Amino acid sequence: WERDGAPSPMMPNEARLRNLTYSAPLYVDITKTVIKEGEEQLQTQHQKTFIGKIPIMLRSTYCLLNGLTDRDLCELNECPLDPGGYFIINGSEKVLIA
Amino acid sequence: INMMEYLLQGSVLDHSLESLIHRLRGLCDNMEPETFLDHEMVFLLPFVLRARRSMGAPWHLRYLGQPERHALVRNCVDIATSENLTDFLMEMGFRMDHEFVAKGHLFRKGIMKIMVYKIFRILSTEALSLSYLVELSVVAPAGQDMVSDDMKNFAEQLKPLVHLEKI
Amino acid sequence: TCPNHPDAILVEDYRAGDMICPECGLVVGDRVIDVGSEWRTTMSSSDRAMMNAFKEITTMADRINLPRNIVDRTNNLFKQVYEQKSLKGRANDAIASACLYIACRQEGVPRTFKEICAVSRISKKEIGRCFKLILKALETSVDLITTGDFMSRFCSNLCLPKQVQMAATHIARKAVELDLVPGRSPISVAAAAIYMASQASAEKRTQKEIGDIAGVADVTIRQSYRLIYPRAPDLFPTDFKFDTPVDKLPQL
Amino acid sequence: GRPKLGGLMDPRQGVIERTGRCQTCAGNMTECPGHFGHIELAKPVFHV
Amino acid sequence: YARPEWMIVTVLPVPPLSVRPAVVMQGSARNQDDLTHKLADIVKINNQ
Amino acid sequence: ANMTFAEIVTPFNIDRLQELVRRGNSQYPGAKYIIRDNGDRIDLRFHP
Amino acid sequence: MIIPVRCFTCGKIVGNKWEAYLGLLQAEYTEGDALDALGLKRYCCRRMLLAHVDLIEKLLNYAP
Amino acid sequence: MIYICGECHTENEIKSRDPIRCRECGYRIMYKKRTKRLVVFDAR
Amino acid sequence: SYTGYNQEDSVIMNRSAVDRGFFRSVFYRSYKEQESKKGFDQEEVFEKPTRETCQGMRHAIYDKLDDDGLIAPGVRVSGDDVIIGKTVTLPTKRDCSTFLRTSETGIVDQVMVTLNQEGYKFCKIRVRSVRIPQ
Amino acid sequence: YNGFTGRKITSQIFIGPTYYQRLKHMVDDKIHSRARGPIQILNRQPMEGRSRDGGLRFGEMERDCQIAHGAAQFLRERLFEASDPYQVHVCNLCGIMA
Ligand SMILES: [Zn+2]
Ligand SMILES: [Zn+2]
Ligand SMILES: [Zn+2]
Ligand SMILES: [Zn+2]
Ligand SMILES: [Zn+2]
Repeated sequence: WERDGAPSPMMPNEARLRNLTYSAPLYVDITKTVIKEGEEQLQTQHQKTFIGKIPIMLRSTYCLLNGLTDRDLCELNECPLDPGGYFIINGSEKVLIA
Repeated sequence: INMMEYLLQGSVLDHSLESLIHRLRGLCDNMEPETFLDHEMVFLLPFVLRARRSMGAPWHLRYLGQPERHALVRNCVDIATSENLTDFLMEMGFRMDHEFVAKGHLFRKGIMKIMVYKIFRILSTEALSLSYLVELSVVAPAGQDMVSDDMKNFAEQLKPLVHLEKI
Repeated sequence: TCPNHPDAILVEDYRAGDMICPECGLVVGDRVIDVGSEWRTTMSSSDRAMMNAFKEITTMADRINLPRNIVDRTNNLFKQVYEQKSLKGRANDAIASACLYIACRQEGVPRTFKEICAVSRISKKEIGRCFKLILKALETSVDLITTGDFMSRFCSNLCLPKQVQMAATHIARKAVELDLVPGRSPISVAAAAIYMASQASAEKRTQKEIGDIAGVADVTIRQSYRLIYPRAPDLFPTDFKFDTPVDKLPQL
Repeated sequence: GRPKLGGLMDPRQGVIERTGRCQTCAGNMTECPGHFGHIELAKPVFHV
Repeated sequence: YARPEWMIVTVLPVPPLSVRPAVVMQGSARNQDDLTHKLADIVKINNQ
Repeated sequence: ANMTFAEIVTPFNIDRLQELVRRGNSQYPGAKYIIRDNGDRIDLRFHP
Repeated sequence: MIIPVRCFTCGKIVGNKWEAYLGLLQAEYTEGDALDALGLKRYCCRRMLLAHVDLIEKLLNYAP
Repeated sequence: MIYICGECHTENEIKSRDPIRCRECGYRIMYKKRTKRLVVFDAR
Repeated sequence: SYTGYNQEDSVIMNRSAVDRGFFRSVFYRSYKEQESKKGFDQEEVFEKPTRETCQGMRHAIYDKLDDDGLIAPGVRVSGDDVIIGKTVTLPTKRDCSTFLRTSETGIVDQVMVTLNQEGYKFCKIRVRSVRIPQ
Repeated sequence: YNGFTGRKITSQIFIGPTYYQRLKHMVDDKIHSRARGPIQILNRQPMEGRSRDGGLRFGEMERDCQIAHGAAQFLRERLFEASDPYQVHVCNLCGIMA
């Protein structure tokens, strides 16, 4: 999200350069049912309530560089040989050691 | 090379002087002192400058900085200049506020100099003060405490007639 | 403070951390400069309330993904207002929301009062009142909002193309210049311009959609759009690819 | 905004700023070893 | 050299500035040492 | 060049140390500081 | 990244033979036969072409 | 003060007060253009 | 065992080969500097300071920096050189500029300016230094 | 053949192509010296400033080595004169200084 509030896809190279966190918004469907004791219950469903952001491992199924051909990666300034498998937190490539 | 002076002043009554001149002449080494008549000015742009003419020597000007021990010392750079300086400093932009001629006699020493004189105000010479003034101006590059100490001994010799201190 | 040099500026040194007279080289101070720092190479009630306000500000900012710089400006504004204490009678939550709005305005990415209310439990009326009081207390001012301020966010949330966003921005700016919408709120004018551009482009958005994102009633959008509709060809950019011709734009 | 006598940053106790000298021993930051102060306790206090 | 009564704290020594020198951070914001903060605490409590 | 050894000036080495001082810190071998009998330190590069 | 101008060992000009070497490989020459045709007799020179990796070709795929 | 957009490679003048952003691209990563001052390299 | 200079896990290298680029390398070092307007009146701004405007500065020359306080690419930088000129307003403005490693002596490779995750302006400067085997 | 003289080397050398690697450890990044450099605030002891001139730690093992050597003057120099020399005025009657 830019300072003006306009969302835009975040490329991993952009995250690395701008010290951003490669994270994906997370939404939950939440059903709230209120029983007033008046013999009627009101059920309202909030669709896709934002609950936070999850850092995304690069080259995973949920990364922007998923299923992209080597030419597309080159156009995005990403090494096709780069295996991914790490997270970009504040622009720092973090790898989770097993 | 720049030198800062050691000077400190005092005044002497008229009747007193007749004893002082003989006192100073005998005490220090010299022959037949000279009466020095000079016409001094002061120039302000703050950078107070003093240009002195003496009645065929060239116009000698001197600057004294702000004072920096038993002595009064301020950085001084004295430079001899040829004639037609006054108009030169007019084209500089300096302005002359007052000018006074000084009359009297000066006696020397190994390094230090004694000059006894009275300040004359100009309009036409008038005696600003009835008593002369005496100082012990000493010029020495890279001033050190040793030079100032020697003045203390000499001043103590002259203490009885006139007691002088820096101001 | 070179002893032989009255009023001498001593140059700092990084090799030894000392200040040295430049004209003689005398070392005044041995290791006095501390090059390591010089060269960069039980809680009180008031403080607890301030901390709670900061936490609320961070929550509200993250709700709409506001940057940490705006958050910090909001924190500073809240500190100033809270210590000034002219708003001590007002809720800390309302003060925080108004400070967040003022911080957005000062940073040049204003959010509508409705947008701030959507993330704050405080109502729009209370937020506006606290905003006025905060402006008076700070003796400062905020630049008047313009239609172009909200175009980026509104178009991005509506997922409109960049060309459509440019067309909407140009339409709103030209309408304001021509004075076709006197007194109308900038948000309403921007919503009407966005509706015009969307209807003239392939990506068509309903009045309800635009009102939902912009915080403006479809009726208000209708009024503004009706005011700008007669001169739509004049308002539209010259090099705009009209999927729907300007003549055939919806009339309402 | 200036050192005050009887305060924690007492100028007597030593040098405050690097380009300064304390009033007690007239020594700069490097030369001055620092001088102790004292606090009178209205009630005697145990030593841990 | 050591009297038992001296073990009780009646006058509290105050370390010189050199022991607990004031630090500068974020410009000219003088960051007083932990010793300075504690000495402020004892000073306030003693005055009270 | 960074490291230095303080040699005491003697008539035996007066000329050699004078030459080293003249060379100064700029060109190795040279000197970095001169300490007078007063104990004061003079920076050669600052004062050429 | 790019073929060295000179053989590191003996200094023979080797920077003008990369394109010809690739052309021979396309023309179905074995690597040794292509090196012999190019005239690289010393194994020090043959190593230059045999072990070279032309990363510049892929580096050019990124827009300037 | 000329800056090159990191996406579209467009030069644009930018002052010390205005925000750093491409004039037409909208891209927020900028690269300073190479200095006019000429640097000498020994071909060693 | 040619001359004994390769003894005890040591190596003798061909100077001519090294001259011909043998095992020659680049060392890229990236410096990141952010300007933060955090504080009541404590703001940081990228700009080339002046020896008199700021509360205090250094003998290091600031001529390398540009009007924006950033060193342009292609400029040789050695020790005691300012690559980023920052000023933090005093609660004058104190000099908050950043220097390089004294040993390091390279050329400014790439200077980029952007907004970090916090929205504050910051610059990343990549300095390139050529390491010939020695 | 010997390069200096051109004479055949009596033993026949084993020479051939081998794959070598240049490690990141360069002497340029490791060389550092300290000679009358900056010191910290409280300890008045050496600390690296604007360079790699933080000095070297004269540890307990080095202290014991110099003790075994018997170089008392050098040990005193290293621990006192080189690190943080200092002098204080102390009263003879009462040991506490003033
Ligand atoms: Zn000096
Ligand atoms: Zn003291
Ligand atoms: Zn070869
Ligand atoms: Zn662009
Ligand atoms: Zn005693």
